[PDB]
Amino acid sequence: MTDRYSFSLTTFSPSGKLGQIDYALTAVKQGVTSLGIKATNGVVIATEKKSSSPLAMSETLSKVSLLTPDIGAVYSGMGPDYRVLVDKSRKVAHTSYKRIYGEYPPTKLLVSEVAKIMQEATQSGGVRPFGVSLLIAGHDEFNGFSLYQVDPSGSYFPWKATAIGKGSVAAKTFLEKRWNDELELEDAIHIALLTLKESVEGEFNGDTIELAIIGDENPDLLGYTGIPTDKGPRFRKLTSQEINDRLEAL
Amino acid sequence: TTTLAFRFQGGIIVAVDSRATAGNWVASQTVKKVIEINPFLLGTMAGGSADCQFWETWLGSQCRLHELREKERISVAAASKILSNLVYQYKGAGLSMGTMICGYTRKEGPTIYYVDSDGTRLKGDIFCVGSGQTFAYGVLDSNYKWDLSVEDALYLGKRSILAAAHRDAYSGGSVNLYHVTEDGWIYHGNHDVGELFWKVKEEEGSFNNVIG
Amino acid sequence: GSRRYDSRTTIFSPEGRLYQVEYALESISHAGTAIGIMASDGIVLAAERKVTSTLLEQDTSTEKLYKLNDKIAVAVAGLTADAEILINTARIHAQNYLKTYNEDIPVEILVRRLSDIKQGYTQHGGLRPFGVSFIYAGYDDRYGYQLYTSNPSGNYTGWKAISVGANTSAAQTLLQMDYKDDMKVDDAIELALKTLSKTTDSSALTYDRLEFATIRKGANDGEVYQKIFKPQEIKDILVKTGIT
Amino acid sequence: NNYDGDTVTFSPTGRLFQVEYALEAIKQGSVTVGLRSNTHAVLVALKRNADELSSYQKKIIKCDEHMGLSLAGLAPDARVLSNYLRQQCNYSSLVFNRKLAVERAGHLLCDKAQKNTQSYGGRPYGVGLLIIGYDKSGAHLLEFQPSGNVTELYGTAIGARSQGAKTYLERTLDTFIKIDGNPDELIKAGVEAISQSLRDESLTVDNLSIAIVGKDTPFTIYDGEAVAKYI
Amino acid sequence: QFNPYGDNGGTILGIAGEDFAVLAGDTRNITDYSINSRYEPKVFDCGDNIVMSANGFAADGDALVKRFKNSVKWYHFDHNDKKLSINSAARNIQHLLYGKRFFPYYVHTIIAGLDEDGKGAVYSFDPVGSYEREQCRAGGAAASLIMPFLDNQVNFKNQYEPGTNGKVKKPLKYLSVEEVIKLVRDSFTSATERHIQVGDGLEILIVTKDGVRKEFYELKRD
Amino acid sequence: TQQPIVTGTSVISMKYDNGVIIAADNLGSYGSLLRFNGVERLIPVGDNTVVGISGDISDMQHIERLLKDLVTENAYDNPLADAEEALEPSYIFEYLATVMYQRRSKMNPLWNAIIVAGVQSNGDQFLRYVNLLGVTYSSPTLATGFGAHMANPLLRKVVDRESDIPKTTVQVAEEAIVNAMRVLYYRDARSSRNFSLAIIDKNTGLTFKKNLQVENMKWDFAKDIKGYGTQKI
Amino acid sequence: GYDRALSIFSPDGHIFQVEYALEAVKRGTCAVGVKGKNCVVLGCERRSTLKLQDTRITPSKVSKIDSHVVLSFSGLNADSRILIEKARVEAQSHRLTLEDPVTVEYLTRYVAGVQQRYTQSGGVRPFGVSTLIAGFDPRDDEPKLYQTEPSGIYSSWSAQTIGRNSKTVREFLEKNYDRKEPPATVEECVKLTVRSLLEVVQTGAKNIEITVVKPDSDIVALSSEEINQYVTQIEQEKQE
Amino acid sequence: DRGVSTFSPEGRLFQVEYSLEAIKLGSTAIGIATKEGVVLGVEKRATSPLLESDSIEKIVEIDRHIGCAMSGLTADARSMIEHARTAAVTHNLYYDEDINVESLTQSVCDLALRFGELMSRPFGVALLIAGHDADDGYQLFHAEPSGTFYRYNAKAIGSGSEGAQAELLNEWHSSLTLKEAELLVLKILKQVMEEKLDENNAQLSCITKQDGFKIYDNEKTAELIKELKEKEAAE
Ligand SMILES: *[B]([O])([O])[C]([C][C]([C])[C])[N]C(=O)[C]([C]C1=[C][C]=[C][C]=[C]1)[N]C(=O)C1=[C]N=[C][C]=N1
Ligand SMILES: [Mg+2]
Repeated sequence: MTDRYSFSLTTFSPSGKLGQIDYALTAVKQGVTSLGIKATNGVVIATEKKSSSPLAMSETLSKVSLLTPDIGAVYSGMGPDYRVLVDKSRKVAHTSYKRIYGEYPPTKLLVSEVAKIMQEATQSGGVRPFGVSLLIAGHDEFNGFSLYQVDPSGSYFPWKATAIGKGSVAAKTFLEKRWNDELELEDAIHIALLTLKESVEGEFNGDTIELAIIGDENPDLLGYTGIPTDKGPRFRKLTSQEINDRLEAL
Repeated sequence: TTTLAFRFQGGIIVAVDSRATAGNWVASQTVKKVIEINPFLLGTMAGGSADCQFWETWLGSQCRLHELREKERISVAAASKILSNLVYQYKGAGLSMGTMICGYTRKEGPTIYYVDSDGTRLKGDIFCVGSGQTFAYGVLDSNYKWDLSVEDALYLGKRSILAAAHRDAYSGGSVNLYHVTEDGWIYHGNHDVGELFWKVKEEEGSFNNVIG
Repeated sequence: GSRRYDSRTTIFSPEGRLYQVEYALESISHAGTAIGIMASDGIVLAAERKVTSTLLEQDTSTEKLYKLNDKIAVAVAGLTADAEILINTARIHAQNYLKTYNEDIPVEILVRRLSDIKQGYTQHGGLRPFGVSFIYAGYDDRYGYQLYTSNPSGNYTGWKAISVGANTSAAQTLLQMDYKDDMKVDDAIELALKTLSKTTDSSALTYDRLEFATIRKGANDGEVYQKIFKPQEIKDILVKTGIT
Repeated sequence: NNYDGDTVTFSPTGRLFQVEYALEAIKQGSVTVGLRSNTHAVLVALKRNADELSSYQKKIIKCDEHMGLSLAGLAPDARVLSNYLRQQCNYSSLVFNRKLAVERAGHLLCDKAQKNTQSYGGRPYGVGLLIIGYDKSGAHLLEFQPSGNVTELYGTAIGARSQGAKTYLERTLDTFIKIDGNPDELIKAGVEAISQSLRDESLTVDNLSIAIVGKDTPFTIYDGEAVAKYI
Repeated sequence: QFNPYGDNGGTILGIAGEDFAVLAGDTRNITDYSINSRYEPKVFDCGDNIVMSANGFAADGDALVKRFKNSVKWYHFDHNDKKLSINSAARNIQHLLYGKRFFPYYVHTIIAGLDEDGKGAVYSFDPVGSYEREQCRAGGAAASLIMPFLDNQVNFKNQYEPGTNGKVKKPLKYLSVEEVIKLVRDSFTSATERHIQVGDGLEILIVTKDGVRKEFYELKRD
Repeated sequence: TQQPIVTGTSVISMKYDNGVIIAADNLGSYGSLLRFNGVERLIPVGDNTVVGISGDISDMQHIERLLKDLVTENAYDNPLADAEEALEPSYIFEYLATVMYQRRSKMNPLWNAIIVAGVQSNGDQFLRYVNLLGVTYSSPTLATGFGAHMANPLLRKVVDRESDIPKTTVQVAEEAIVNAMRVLYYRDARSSRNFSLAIIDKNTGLTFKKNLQVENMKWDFAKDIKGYGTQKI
Repeated sequence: GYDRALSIFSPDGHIFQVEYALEAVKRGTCAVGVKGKNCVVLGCERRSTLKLQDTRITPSKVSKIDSHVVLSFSGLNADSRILIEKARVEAQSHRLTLEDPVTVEYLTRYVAGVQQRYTQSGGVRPFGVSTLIAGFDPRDDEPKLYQTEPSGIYSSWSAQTIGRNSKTVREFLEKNYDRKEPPATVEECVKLTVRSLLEVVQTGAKNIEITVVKPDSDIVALSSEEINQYVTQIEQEKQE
Repeated sequence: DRGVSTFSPEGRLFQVEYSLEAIKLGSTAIGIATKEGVVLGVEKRATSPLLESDSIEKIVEIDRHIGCAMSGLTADARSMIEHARTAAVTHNLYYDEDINVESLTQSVCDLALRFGELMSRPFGVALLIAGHDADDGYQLFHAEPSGTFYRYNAKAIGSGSEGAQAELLNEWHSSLTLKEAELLVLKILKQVMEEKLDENNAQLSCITKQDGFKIYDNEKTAELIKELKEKEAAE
């Protein structure tokens, strides 16, 4: 046995292209549409819960995931690759930061750590790149609210708003017309629901849409009282009912 | 053990005793405390017999490999440093050595290095090593000159070991003499102390304390 | 076994070229142009971001210009992810040197170290090389202001003015034409922006498509200041030099 | 064809070509004969020279006081395998105060050769061996193939033109098995057997190599004028 | 605490003649004040006309002899059945012993045989591998009782010629195999009387160009 | 390095004209506490060997498993496992001796004293000792622990040297062994009355006797003994 | 680890990776070495395709391995740094253990050994570099000049050139260098080295580097003006 | 591609067979064994007149009683020589004696097949190992990259080998003197060499029991060349 693939499976072609990264991006293109919008007092990330079967319980499959109390992530592309990245991202937030500085990492640095993991799958021996693009929304004290995209290459860019996957080209055009620097969080959620309806074919409701926000601190979700400086997580996943309420004012 | 070596006009004199002890028990009176590393290099032995033997015949293998590779006689400096660097690796483990590496080359001339199991490496003109080193030092320091004849130098070395053989309980047996010149070392015989003492006493007029 | 699938990234062509290095350089030629210009009283780093969007958060964005320490900075051309791996290694090397000798690392020593790492990926390990070219802008008390470049081959060279990435052939000709030895930073700022303005594949050069930085002894008395320009500050210098 | 690049690849008909190619190296090797009675076991080997100035390549290797073999094929591979046998015979003696059984020695060689046929990177051994020995169950003769297959026989031959000697032994089976307490006659039968594999060349004094082991006979090799008696 | 060493007593004696060599040793094996065996062979024929004994801690002694016998076997395999000369065996044993310099074989080793000129040879080792060719050597428990006797009766030490009074030494005339065996037997008889770990039996191995011969003699069993 | 916890006392043995006898009591002591009263310390290997073990019982049980495993391993690919290529006493001993010395050399000994008694293929008697130090020796009589001090003197009166072995019958030898076991019961404070005895004969094979007891003991004279000197009542 | 055998034999008995490494040397800028009676001179080509270069800080072609030995090269620049570093470490290691600086032959033998090791080690490619190693042994006034190549073979040369158009300058040296009477002075030796490069270089401006090594650790690099004076004098004699 | 340790359909290792081709391209080396000693000679083959020919070291000392000549990719030989020298000295350390020439050769040949995917390829050089010991007297061995070694009375390796071997076939007899062998090596080298043989482009050496292994001076060889010319003109 032994892993005898100690050589790179991603290499430069004569034209200067990294084939496996390009093909990984193609896999992301086929993936279901997800988006992110940044407001003045918050960030929203959203995607469609494309259920593989009506017998399947789609609540058990979480496309939008908490990484830290103030950082969340959503994807487009290969779900399993995303799942293991979330596991690694959650762990690296502790090992390379919280166990050193006694606090959670700021969004940009956690993004940087995730990017590093995705870059190494693009150069290390005997592995293919991750077949996902991530959208990471988060808040921290000194940088405020922020939204980042991370690609299979490991490259990451900050966005005011953006979309990835199936209908990203049309969705990004839709967001360019609607976005401004004076949006409140509720306005961003409204725009997110409008933008997402265009790329969805079938049912469009709280049970087929997954949507989370980075907003105000939630002391009701903290789990304990007695420490003034601990005010609760800014990440909150919207309920099926909370989504449907905003679909009536749509 | 008493071993000495000193530089002079005619090259180097090396003189050693022959006794080996385990406590008060005299284990051997016929020990070869000088090793012929090659036709030009000598090593003296003091402390642990095995340690000195093993690592100095090993030194001869390293010196041979040097001159096979470099097509040139190894220097006394380089040879002595191979041994000192080796024992330094083993420092703390319990090696027990006190050695003189003696040789003659064109670039160096006659050269002596004191090498030690604590890692000490010293170049010098005169060295005495062993339990009876202090006794040998007395005779040497009072009679040493640069302008000694090969004949007189050889005797001084012989006499200095004899002095120590008498007083030091852990030295004795016999005296092995070597003379090192440009053209290699030259052995100058085994001299039994049991005969040498009475000879020197009579001829030299020394040891008037002892009755003969 | 596994041999079947091995690309063999570290081999010579019949002509004596390293396939992967050459192809990595081809990759870099499509990256945004980065320019470095060295003057008597400082160094300029200018770089073009690649086809951006209006929804990109520019003020918190960094893809071209990175800080290695207080005295040394780099401009990137190639894969950003690959560059960040090397940048973090370089930042550590500078700190190791500072801890060991209690002096800031000389620019060349840092450049040589990163270049040696790149070289390793071309000779052993069977891995693909880093698709990155750097422009190093730095200062130390031996050689003063210095410009270097390194590429995926691990080869590095010193410069008075240099470009990497896209349209270097056109860019280098323009720099070679207008550069003079007694030039000053303010003049070099203008030269860098004028060169990008002519070589750019975009319709017009604007503040949102640029990253800019200066290393000046324009710091209060005998010391050196790094200035990573803000979006508004790039907009002002574009008006000052008369490009917008 | 497409399935002979390495040892880790079966062909569509279930063949291992690298093993078969290793088997071919034996057929190119010089002839050697093995045979036994109930009291003694004999090896006879035709040695091969490079030219007239050269020496004749040695074919027989001693493994223990009671065991040894003859080779045909890649000689360095025989050195590796004989070295392994020397160690295994020696482990048996040091640890268990026990002379290694010839049958068990064959089992150990089989398993060592097998590992080289199932793993990537390595290669099969390119040599065939004839092991003779005398242990607690009398005289023995083994034939080792680098496929891993080991076989206990009354007599056999391997190498180029070995089929002639093998047929002769198949006829003489009832005669030579009965040659008990007579080493010289058992060797004669072995020399007569190997002679059925000769063409153009004949058995000379520096050409012939003979070895014997038996009841009260340690494994000993005969070369030079010591085999002139049998020419 | 566990003590990995022990003392099995015993005594050995090697004497080199002009064209022969003997290596003798008592057959008693002990711990503390008990006898383990009255006949436990201690001197071994190792092949190539070499005899060996490793006296002291028997477990280390058996291990060393076993490993040397093994070294002789592999010397034949690796160097075309070449005879291992006594000087070469001695150097080989130095490396076996020094290999465990920091966890020594707690034994006094002696080998005997003939050198390459056919003359008698005895070599003596300490536990960590220092060695030297010798004409005479006793090892083990009663070595201190035997060696002085051998200095006097083999090398004629402190003996002079009558009438000259100390001027002329007693000449060093050679000793026959019959003469040496007499001195060996008297050495062990004397050692048995005054040393509690010596007795039961004496086994002598004699080495000549013809091969290795054995002789056994009873010793007092108290 | 450890210390022995649950321990077994003397193992005694001797050669006779046609074979060997070995014996050991059935006690497993825990210091001065006579904890376990049904411990078998003679372990047969095939029908030609018996291994007697003293010292640490946990290590004994480990050795017992090694010997059980040795028989299994010898049978593998061995058509003559019950004939010419069966395990010999000399093979079994040398194996144990190798293990004992290797373990002492790693400073982690099997805290035991072992006697391997058996008969070889050619009918020769085998009797050899090995202990935690890897020390080995052979003798017409062998004993461990207290047996060495008390049994050997009695057994050496029957077979004093090699030439006494053919003159010693199995009845005389067994009698001597049984007497020695009684003496050890009188005088060893870590012994028991119950013991096992094994005879390996070249003609009648292996006879393994369990649940033997020390009998014909002299205690009556105790009634006359009063005080420690001057006391009369 | 990556163990792949990259340097292997071909049916005609060639190791192509080693031979392709020589092609990389053929591409490299020309380097020349000439030894006089009491000196050695190392000449090096600088391709003038690169102007706007900073010549103060740009890696110089000739590298000091110790105070008495220098190393120039032709081929891959990045590869040469690895050899130079190893050589410099070995030079200090030799002083530390032998208490004497390396001989020029020893240093060459080491560098050549490294180059050879990379031709039969798994996972690595050969160095695309040939070197000229020059200097003076300790306490010796005899000039030394050696050459190495990717295969690992090395040898001593009265005069030698490597790199692009080295065939032409070797042609020049073979007719112009007399063994019975080598360049007696520093001037004569430098002049012959500049002359040889002028057969290939193009312009005699900043395209020629010259480094003179003399006995007892006396090493100096000539400046542009000093070299320019040789260039001037050579062509003025040629106009005849 | 294909394994480095792959067998061909004929039952030969591809890489070993290819390394033999590299040895055929190497410069000629000749060895002749006599009862008075063994002579070793090589073609230096300098690629240019500016190359100082005395720096070409294709004959090498392993020990005082063993010498060695090489042919093929001579850079590969350095680690083989280093191993040989170490083996020779190490054996003297362990056994206080000279090592047998065959045992030395066997040790060198053990390295040969230590290649795979250990070193990445076989050695591209053949060796002629000549020496003397007390047991088997004067000996000459031919060590290949296959791991095989043959003893020879005389042997030629390199580019002019089969032509030289045929010449050695006729000329060698068991009563050759050392002087006769020296001239014989010079004669055959001169025959197969491209350039004209002289003391600068050819080198001689020998191993005798008394003096051990000696590489001949260019002055000493020059006389033997002059002695050769005269004796060939004598008939
Ligand atoms: B000398 O006295 O140092 C001597 C030199 C040695 C090379 C033979 N050493 C010994 O005699 C030592 C003991 C000792 C005594 C005094 C100072 C230091 C050491 N003895 C041994 O090495 C020895 C003893 N018995 C047998 C073998 N070796
Ligand atoms: Mg007594």
